[PDB]
Amino acid sequence: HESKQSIMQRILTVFVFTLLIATVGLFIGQFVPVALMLPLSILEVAMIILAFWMRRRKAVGYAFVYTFAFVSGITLFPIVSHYASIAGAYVVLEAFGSTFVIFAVLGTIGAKMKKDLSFLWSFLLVAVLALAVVGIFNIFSPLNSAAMMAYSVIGTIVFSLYILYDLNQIKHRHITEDLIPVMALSLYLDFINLFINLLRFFGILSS
Repeated sequence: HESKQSIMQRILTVFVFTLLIATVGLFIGQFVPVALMLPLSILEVAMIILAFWMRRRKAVGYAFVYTFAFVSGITLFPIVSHYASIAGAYVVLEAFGSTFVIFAVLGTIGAKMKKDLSFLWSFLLVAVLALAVVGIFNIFSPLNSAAMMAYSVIGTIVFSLYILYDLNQIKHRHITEDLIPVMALSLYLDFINLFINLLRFFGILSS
């Protein structure tokens, strides 16, 4: 008979582990040749769909989440190498550090506060819709410095709020032990998205 404390603890452990794994994948990524990046990104989107938007009998398991962390780490390499090339590695490290303390603080606040933040879920989803939209727009019509910078500020705010919300709902919602992997996956996505936004912002700012 698990308790909520143990469930949250296990979720956070898996989260940390996905961080380490994604880091291994990121390291691995510097030897991954281009054109494999496309099918890997495709696999990434398909896995996101299978895990979140597809009414399945059984929820996503540990193998799924850890594999995703690996591949995701690999695929965030061009982003990292790019911004490191124009801003330097220390900026990447500082962005990771920033993401880290933001996640720790906002996560602790979300998890330990008594209010139920289950009302802004629609607002948050809407925000993510916007960010994804301008993100796709960026592919066909690349944004300038100021624009990408603004997009990064908004992204930062949004995903920070999403971290707060997610830990809050992990505390408040009825989370069974079979949802542990997909919750940890959610925290991973929060982290990675915040990180990409911060890295983009400071990376551009330092060039």
